Amino acid sequence: HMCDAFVGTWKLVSSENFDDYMKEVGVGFATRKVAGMAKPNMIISVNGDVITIKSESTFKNTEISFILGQEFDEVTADDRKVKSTITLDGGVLVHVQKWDGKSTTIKRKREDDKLVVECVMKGVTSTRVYERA
Ligand SMILES: CC1=CC(=O)NS(=O)(=O)N1Cc1ccc(Cl)c(Cl)c1
Repeated sequence: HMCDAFVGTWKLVSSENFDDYMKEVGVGFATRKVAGMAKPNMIISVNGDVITIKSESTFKNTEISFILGQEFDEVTADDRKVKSTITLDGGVLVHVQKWDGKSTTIKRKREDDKLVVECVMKGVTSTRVYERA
């Protein structure tokens, strides 16, 4: 029951500062433009200890499955090869990606009827708000 309130299909309804976040991460111009246009659906499911998060968009479909606290290798939508660990901290899913001596953190939180995604790279934060599909 660890992630019950996250489970479901979620659609992006607003974004702030995502271009800047992508710049800070090192994403190039053409990928930023196409990726920034996307309105993904985020599909979260749980089977036993295994959490699966899919992102489906016109840019790039991704899928990760993981156990909390157990590092895994992830190829991101922008084609970074990262080492990821996802933990629950006070009811927030905290997803850390490490690559090339860099780190970024994506937090997913349930707030009211929304799922709020906060993406941080150094001093740059992007906030993306999803609603149930
Ligand atoms: C971080 C993030 C938040 C989200 O809510 N949806 S998303 O856009 O698929 N995404 C992954 C991502 C997509 C594209 C790029 Cl270019 C980068 Cl760096 C990351």
